[PDB]
Amino acid sequence: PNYKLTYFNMRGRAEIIRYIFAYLDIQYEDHRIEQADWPEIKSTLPFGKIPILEVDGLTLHQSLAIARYLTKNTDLAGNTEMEQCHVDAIVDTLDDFMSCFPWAEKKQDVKEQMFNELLTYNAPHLMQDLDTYLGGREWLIGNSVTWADFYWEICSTTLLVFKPDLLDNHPRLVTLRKKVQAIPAVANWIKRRPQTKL
Amino acid sequence: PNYKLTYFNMRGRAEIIRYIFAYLDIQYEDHRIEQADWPEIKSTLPFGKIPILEVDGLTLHQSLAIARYLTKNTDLAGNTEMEQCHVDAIVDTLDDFMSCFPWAEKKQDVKEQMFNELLTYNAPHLMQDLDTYLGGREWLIGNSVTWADFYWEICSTTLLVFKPDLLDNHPRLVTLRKKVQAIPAVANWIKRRPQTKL
Ligand SMILES: Cc1cc(-c2csc(Nc3ccc(C(=O)O)c(O)c3)n2)ccc1F
Ligand SMILES: N[C@@H](CCC(=O)N[C@@H](CS)C(=O)NCC(=O)O)C(=O)O
Ligand SMILES: N[C@@H](CCC(=O)N[C@@H](CS)C(=O)NCC(=O)O)C(=O)O
Ligand SMILES: [Mg+2]
Repeated sequence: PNYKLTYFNMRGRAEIIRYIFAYLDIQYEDHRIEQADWPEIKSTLPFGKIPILEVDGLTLHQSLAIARYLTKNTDLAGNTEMEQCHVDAIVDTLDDFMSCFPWAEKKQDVKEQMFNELLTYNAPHLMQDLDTYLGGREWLIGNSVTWADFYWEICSTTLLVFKPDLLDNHPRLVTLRKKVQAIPAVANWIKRRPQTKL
Repeated sequence: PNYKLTYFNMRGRAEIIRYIFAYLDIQYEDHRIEQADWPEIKSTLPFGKIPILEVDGLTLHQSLAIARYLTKNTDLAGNTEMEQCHVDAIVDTLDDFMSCFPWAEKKQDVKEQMFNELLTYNAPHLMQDLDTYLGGREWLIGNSVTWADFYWEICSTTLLVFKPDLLDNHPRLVTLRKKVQAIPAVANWIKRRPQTKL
């Protein structure tokens, strides 16, 4: 099909979709917009939020709804319906946590203090839960990579910009990041993609 | 398949699972806990949150992850792969809004204020987005009912406890709510369920 992804020049909420396209070797236009193109584009959107994906002219929204859509009937989705559920559950747990950050906060001091609170308390807690859930197993769910592993590497990459020692006491989670990053299609993508802070 | 649902004595985030169990005529233990028994159960969980659903001795988590799992290969799922994406997208839109509420805020003044703000400033815009999106169609997605329709009815039901006039300018959305409420299995559950505020 013909696919067109629209988001800011940023990893953010679009990146999970970018990894999926890359891993599944699906071609798409990676359209990145600047703030100036936003009000213009926003008003055409049924819900006014990005990312959105247009597939043969039909517009789709919600990053995770779209990511799930793309992994349908592939091994990335989870091998059984039970695994697919654990994949969905791990993905929302991580997403619920990232949504806790005041990404849009205009007051720099408030933003800093809130980030520090979340990274000092909530983050190490969530990290112990993920570490224990993963155990000494290879991937978060089942015995092959799923887009939950993808989401983990993506969410952690962003949290590490702000608290670089976040995984210093979690070697098993660092190992998971490296396994994901080393998947050839993902390793390729990570090298080609635009460099942006978020 | 034995099913045991654990959550507080309220509709809250467990309700979507309850509507699905009813619609599909599946029997389950509807376990409702008191706040004082929570800490002991929370400590035993992989991710320390409810609802959770136990099936055959495995604890699933994330209300939507679970809802999506129970509706897989059922008529409550979208009818096409794309429709399944729209079902997911609408559920996440509704969920992103409900998640903004400080449900567990101890400071009553701060809580009331955040509630007033969201209900007064944000809720109306969501109702506009949803009303336009529904348009003149019979259900949110496609030609038949999906669990997105259930989630709409569930979210709108709790928003209406706080802002009864929310849908005065949205008759098509009240017609949709009434439509969901009229589904025999849903109607039965609505009449039968414990009557709680939230
Ligand atoms: C449909 C839907 C419902 C809710 C919801 C209503 S009450 C609650 N949780 C609460 C409320 C109060 C308390 C409490 O303080 O005891 C608590 O622990 C949890 N959550 C949230 C999102 C959503 F999409
Ligand atoms: N849960 C949604 C979040 C979408 C969202 O809030 N997108 C942001 C960009 S990260 C946005 O458009 N906000 C700016 C605006 O609404 O103008 C998703 O994952 O797609
Ligand atoms: N996105 C999650 C939210 C889960 C959640 O935060 N549940 C709340 C109650 S609604 C909870 O377990 N709160 C008690 C606590 O966090 O200790 C879901 O849909 O299940
Ligand atoms: Mg969500």
